[PDB]
Amino acid sequence: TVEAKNETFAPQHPDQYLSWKATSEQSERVDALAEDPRLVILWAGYPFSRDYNKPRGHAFAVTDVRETLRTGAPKNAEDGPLPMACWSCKSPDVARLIQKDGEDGYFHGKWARGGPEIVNNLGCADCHNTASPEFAKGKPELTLSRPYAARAMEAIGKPFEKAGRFDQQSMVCGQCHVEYYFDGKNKAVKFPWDDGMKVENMEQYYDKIAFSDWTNSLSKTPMLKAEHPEYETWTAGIHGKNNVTCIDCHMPKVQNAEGKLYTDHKIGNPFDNFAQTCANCHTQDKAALQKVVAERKQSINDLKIKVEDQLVHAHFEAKAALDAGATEAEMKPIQDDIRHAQWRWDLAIASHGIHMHAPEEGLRMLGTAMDKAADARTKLARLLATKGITHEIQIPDISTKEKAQQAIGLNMEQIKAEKQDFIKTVIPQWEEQARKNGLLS
Amino acid sequence: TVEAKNETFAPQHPDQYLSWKATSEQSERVDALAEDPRLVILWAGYPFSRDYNKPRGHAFAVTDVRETLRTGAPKNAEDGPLPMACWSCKSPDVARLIQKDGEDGYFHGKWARGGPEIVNNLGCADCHNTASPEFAKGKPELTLSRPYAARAMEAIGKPFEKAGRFDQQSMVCGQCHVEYYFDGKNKAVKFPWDDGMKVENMEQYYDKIAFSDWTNSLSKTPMLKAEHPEYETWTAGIHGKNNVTCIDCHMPKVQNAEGKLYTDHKIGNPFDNFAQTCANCHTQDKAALQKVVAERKQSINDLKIKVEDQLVHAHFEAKAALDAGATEAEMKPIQDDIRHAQWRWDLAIASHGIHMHAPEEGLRMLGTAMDKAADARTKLARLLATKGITHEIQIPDISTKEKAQQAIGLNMEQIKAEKQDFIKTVIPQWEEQARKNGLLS
Ligand code: HEC
Ligand code: HEC
Ligand code: HEC
Ligand code: HEC
Ligand code: HEC
Ligand code: HEC
Ligand code: HEC
Ligand code: HEC
Ligand code: HEC
Ligand code: HEC
Ligand SMILES: [Ca+2]
Ligand SMILES: [Ca+2]
Ligand SMILES: [Ca+2]
Ligand SMILES: [Ca+2]
Repeated sequence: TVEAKNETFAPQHPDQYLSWKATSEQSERVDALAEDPRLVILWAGYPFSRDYNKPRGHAFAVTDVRETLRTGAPKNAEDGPLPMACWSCKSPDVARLIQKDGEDGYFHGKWARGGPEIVNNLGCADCHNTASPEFAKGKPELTLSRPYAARAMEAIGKPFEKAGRFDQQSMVCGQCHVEYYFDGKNKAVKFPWDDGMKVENMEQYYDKIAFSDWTNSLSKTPMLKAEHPEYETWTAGIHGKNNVTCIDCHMPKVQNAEGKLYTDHKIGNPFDNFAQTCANCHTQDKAALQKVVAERKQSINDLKIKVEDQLVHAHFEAKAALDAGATEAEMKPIQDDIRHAQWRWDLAIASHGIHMHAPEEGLRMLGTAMDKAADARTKLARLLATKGITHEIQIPDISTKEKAQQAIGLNMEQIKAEKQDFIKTVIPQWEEQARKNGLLS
Repeated sequence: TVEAKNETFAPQHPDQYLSWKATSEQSERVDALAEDPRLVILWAGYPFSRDYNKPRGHAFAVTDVRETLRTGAPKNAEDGPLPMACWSCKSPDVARLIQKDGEDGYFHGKWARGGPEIVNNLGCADCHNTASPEFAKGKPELTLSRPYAARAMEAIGKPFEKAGRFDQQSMVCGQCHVEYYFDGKNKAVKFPWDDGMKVENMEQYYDKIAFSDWTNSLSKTPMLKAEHPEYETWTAGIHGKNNVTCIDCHMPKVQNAEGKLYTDHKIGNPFDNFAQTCANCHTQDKAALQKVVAERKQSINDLKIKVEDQLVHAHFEAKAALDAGATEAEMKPIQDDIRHAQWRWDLAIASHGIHMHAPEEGLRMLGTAMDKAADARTKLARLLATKGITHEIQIPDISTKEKAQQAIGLNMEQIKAEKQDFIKTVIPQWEEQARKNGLLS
């Protein structure tokens, strides 16, 4: 009953379909590791040290999860580093499978298993109850197609079905644009929102279940990874406090050539249509508003670099303490500090929109990260001294992405060669197979 | 021609006179050192470690400068810790003396010397050209009565006489509500704005002229003291960027009983008259806006305390290094870091309005302070280890103002008794001479 094949809806909804399809124009894929090699050190031991780009259009979600080095080059349906859950926020086929196989059945196994099943571009079924008679009549019928997201919204005291129109608008974005972790042996997507959506709430939450994402290979710290917390941070910011929704800025109401109103489905930079976005509410002109947002982006970027420099030193200083023979008991309180410092930093800046959505909250977060980075490095200086080291720990050359990846032991030549062979030969097999099974066009 | 006796104007300007006089109702004097005993440590060796209160009504400026422990108990016109310049932002008799004796004449000598001269409350001649025939007709004729403030406004490319009416309104407050230092032999008020008003600009400015306000007596760091930077920080925040003036919030247009509109001169908390302040521009209700401002206040306070705890440790750790025989050369880079860390912290939170005027900027500044505090403490830990110390440095009990003051070697019982006697006996003498000279009554 869930229709994952988006083009089904084109004749009935040409304004929404044509604009939805146009996210393919947002095609630039910017390498964030090249731009910030410190990230390779911070994420040492984790797939994000291999490959991390800025987001681009929705049209590319499927392509990009296939192509990222993070997903590797599985040789069969039970192989590869990552689980089925990596599909969850990329395609309406996820909705299709959850309905067919149930949530547990969908999450079981490896990402590689979903390859010939998850094939349509993030689309209509992700956000709309397309099976409602009202939808054909041109009403939105917004829904949460993801039960893990429905459960999260209830956990914050905001059940979707009791929510008004405007809260529901941001909630559909909130199915994917959130911080999450993989829960249980089968790695189900969960939002860590049980105690609240603030960095302090989530930190306490993860510590109480003793969860870690990975162990940093330099410091041996049990780490937490933050991912794109737009919902949580937008909530904290002044626009969210005034229930200015994701849609007010990213999906403005515009007019077709016949003067009819519709929701613009080309989801991108709100500044690209200032006249229909900020200008609905603000008297300031485009240049003046761009200048403010740019200033905040710079303030955040300057402070973020300072925190990351502290963390790079902390990881290498912990590596030096290990190399001088520090025991697990000696390392533990240091590693607790590093875990908390990096959690705070990563949640502060994992969203590329933080300087717009809640710049004051990103700044505050970075400040609390810096407090724990200070504690870690002071403990480490004292620990190193007990092992007879009283000099500054020198860092290897991390001036480019390539040097940093080399420095942490990654064989990037082999990694990329394996991935490129996977892209060359497996993806077409997946698509050929999906077409044979009627899942794709 | 400056008229420092404010009551002169009462019959011509009864609406402004009566509301100006009403700041006397804002009478609560809150002890900031009691609320945060860490301050006593950070300002060790400076008058601020003795006595520091939150501000109250303008009506109390002359009495508070007289009554603070900071000015002490001078025995004659050439005694006491502080110079004439401490009167500068308290009273229209400053304008009177500047015009009579010239600026250089005014600044010469000790605070004690101006006692029998600076006797009228902060008032009309501080902000108005009262000599103008237009003033008796009811036109404001705003003026800068302080030449150093006029110089500072020119330095930021905003000469007062070329400014529009609305720029001029906030400049009048920016005669006093600024960061300043004492320049040269005679200790003249100067605002450090030559290179701009950002924390980074002022930090570089003071470093280039190798200025310090005092040497912290625990760490022997040459320190910089920040004071109430409202003008600078208001300029950095979104309200300033939008030319919302100090007056828009703090001196709203109100109607008298006969329904005549005038500027309310009872300068206080804008939330006391929300209907004529925020509500002129905002649709949100009073409780909602209060909740937002309180939330930023707590955010800043939380982070401020983290930074302060780091600085308290740094000052004591530096004391331990010194006791362990650290050389001047060994201490120097640490002292640079402490000096910078505390400057950034002090400028961030020296203004009690920062959480309202520019919360993102106060937060940003505190993060940059934390970066330097961390550097200081890491270098300290290494230095201490070279002297055979590898344990954490224990801190004295500083859980109260009294304990903190005892710990830095203040004899508060004696300091307070000398002040009480100064207050009971010298101030009536000053007032007697002023009245005899027709300066007071
Ligand atoms: C609960 C939602 C969610 C899940 C689970 C999720 N993602 Fe994403 N992903 C997003 C969102 C939202 C973006 C765009 C925002 C951003 O990248 O900052 C994104 C972007 C991406 C991108 C493009 C940017 C980049 O990093 O190169 C890739 C590739 C990606 N995800 C792969 C994965 C992989 C691999 C996993 C499993 C570890 C995963 N995703 C799990 C929501 C999710
Ligand atoms: C990323 C989530 C998402 C995607 C995917 C999505 N929509 Fe929408 N859609 C929305 C939101 C949000 C609205 C605005 C609802 C409102 O006004 O309250 C909307 C509005 C609509 C409406 C109501 C008419 C209008 O324009 O206001 C229709 C019909 C529609 N979309 C069709 C489609 C079609 C066809 C597709 C597949 C090409 C699609 N949607 C994919 C989120 C989405
Ligand atoms: C089904 C999960 C999902 C849904 C729901 C979702 N997003 Fe996304 N979004 C993604 C992923 C994944 C990417 C990154 C795509 C890539 O890089 O290939 C992305 C990218 C973006 C970007 C970056 C676009 C660009 O060109 O750089 C923006 C902005 C965005 N989404 C906004 C929204 C808004 C607003 C909503 C709510 C109407 C929403 N998203 C709903 C998953 C989702
Ligand atoms: C008040 C207007 C506004 C609101 C509401 C809003 N956004 Fe944004 N968002 C922006 C602007 C503007 C940018 C780009 C900032 C820039 O140009 O530097 C941005 C950036 C982003 C990005 C980073 C993509 C990129 O690479 O630029 C994502 C993802 C995103 N928004 C998603 C969301 C989500 C999801 C919501 C709702 C939870 C939301 N936005 C609500 C205005 C808004
Ligand atoms: C649906 C109405 C609406 C939209 C659209 C809108 N804004 Fe706002 N904006 C507000 C409201 C409400 C406030 C809070 C201040 C107030 O009470 O007026 C605000 C506050 C702000 C502030 C001050 C707080 C902060 O975050 O620094 C900035 C800057 C700003 N907006 C920029 C933008 C930009 C840029 C856009 C376009 C990407 C935009 N706004 C679009 C309504 C809107
Ligand atoms: C450039 C103007 C200016 C200068 C010069 C100045 N002050 Fe002030 N003073 C202010 C302002 C504005 C306030 C209220 C704001 C605040 O305290 O944060 C204030 C408040 C005070 C208070 C009441 C609050 C407190 O700290 O207990 C005292 C006492 C005081 N000043 C004493 C002094 C002393 C002593 C000097 C000489 C070292 C001095 N002032 C120099 C502007 C100035
Ligand atoms: C802290 C600075 C300051 C103080 C002290 C001060 N004024 Fe004012 N005054 C202002 C400002 C600002 C305005 C508004 C000017 C405008 O509207 O542009 C104003 C306006 C006025 C006006 C014009 C009419 C009106 O109500 O707007 C008169 C007359 C006046 N004040 C009289 C006085 C009197 C009399 C005193 C002494 C009892 C005094 N002021 C003290 C700053 C001050
Ligand atoms: C002549 C110097 C001077 C001028 C001009 C001046 N201030 Fe003040 N202000 C002070 C001092 C000193 C205090 C602290 C008084 C005390 O605590 O005894 C103070 C206190 C205040 C307070 C705290 C009131 C309270 O009850 O806590 C506010 C608000 C304030 N000033 C605002 C303004 C505004 C707005 C203007 C411009 C109209 C400004 N002032 C003009 C020196 C000045
Ligand atoms: C957009 C409104 C607005 C503007 C503009 C404004 N203020 Fe404020 N200011 C406030 C509010 C509201 C508070 C009290 C915050 C609170 O209650 O927590 C405050 C606090 C203060 C305080 C601290 C007083 C105290 O009681 O602790 C001072 C001093 C002050 N303002 C002076 C100024 C000066 C000088 C200017 C111009 C450079 C200015 N303000 C501009 C609204 C404003
Ligand atoms: C002269 C008109 C005016 C006055 C009076 C005014 N504001 Fe604002 N306020 C603005 C403007 C303009 C913005 C920028 C957002 C926008 O474009 O609307 C803003 C933004 C804000 C913001 C969002 C920035 C932030 O800090 O997140 C808050 C909060 C706010 N105002 C609170 C208040 C409070 C509280 C008062 C009363 C003490 C107040 N303003 C009085 C015009 C005004
Ligand atoms: Ca992007
Ligand atoms: Ca996570
Ligand atoms: Ca006060
Ligand atoms: Ca100063």
